[PDB]
Amino acid sequence: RFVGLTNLGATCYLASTIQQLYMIPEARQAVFTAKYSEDMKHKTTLLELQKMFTYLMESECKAYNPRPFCKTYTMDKQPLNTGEQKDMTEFFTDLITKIEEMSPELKNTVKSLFGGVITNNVVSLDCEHVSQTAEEFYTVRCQVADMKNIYESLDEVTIKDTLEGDNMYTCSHCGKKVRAEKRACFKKLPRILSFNTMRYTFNMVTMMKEKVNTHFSFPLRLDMTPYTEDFLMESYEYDLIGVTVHTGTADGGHYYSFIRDIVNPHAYKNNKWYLFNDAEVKPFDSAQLASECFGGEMTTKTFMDFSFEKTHSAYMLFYKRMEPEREYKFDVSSELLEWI
Ligand SMILES: [Zn+2]
Repeated sequence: RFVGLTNLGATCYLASTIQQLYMIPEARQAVFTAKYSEDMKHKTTLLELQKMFTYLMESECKAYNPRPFCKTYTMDKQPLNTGEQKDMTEFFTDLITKIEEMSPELKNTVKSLFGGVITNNVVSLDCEHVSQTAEEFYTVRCQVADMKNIYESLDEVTIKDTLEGDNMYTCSHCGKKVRAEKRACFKKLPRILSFNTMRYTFNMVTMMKEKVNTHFSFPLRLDMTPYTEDFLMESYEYDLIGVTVHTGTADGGHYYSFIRDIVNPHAYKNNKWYLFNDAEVKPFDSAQLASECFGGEMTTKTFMDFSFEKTHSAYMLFYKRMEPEREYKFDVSSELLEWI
């Protein structure tokens, strides 16, 4: 049905990343049909990702052992350590950027599928000059602390701040100190929008990072129009297709994934979801997304109620752009079909 990925030690973050990539048809097919070139920058990683995807699609087993892929993977220091819990957002961004660097073809596919452009504007209120700079992204960081839902988070990402009094902007054109309005807006949005729902605050008394477990909701249907460049200064509506959940603390936490099957049509109409948790994959009742992903308090019996905040909650949200109008053909190379 669906194949898991064996945890090699502390590789929760890898399994969540590869499975969500695998379940995005456009990404699965671009990996299978990738064009190799003799002097390409991540050649072995490509082959091992092709094999992983091939194994996930065609293996009769229950789990792939991603050890060959890890042993070819380099992030900052040369090897990828099997027993260190990497940040999932960082790994997702690292992999996607590797794929982008493989070839011009893949860079174009990746920038369209996962990439977007933020514009940072500053509008002077005391001269005619404007400044605007572009910022590319693959994920959008969304503050969860003191926010009730992802719209309030995006209101904060997109907040118009005015530089005044002591914080006066210096216009580079006329060299004057000026009041100005500074604002971030989305100029281009990817087909697959990824949000890192960030629950960590720096307690600068402990000098440590602490997880926020308050309630934070997000909808199945999201309208990005009010955050777009046109609105502030192709469809903008999205459907939720996956949630990477983090449970525990920053230190000793773990990741697992609720993912929608958008590959299988006569099952996509039935809104079938699955829980991908290392080597174990099983169907998920998506009516339970709020319970499993929104955080906030729950109660249990101790006889009296005992109340605590859930330590499991959304870590990354995956949204797919709505398209007005398939059964997918994946072209695994003949040689890989031989291997599997
Ligand atoms: Zn000026």
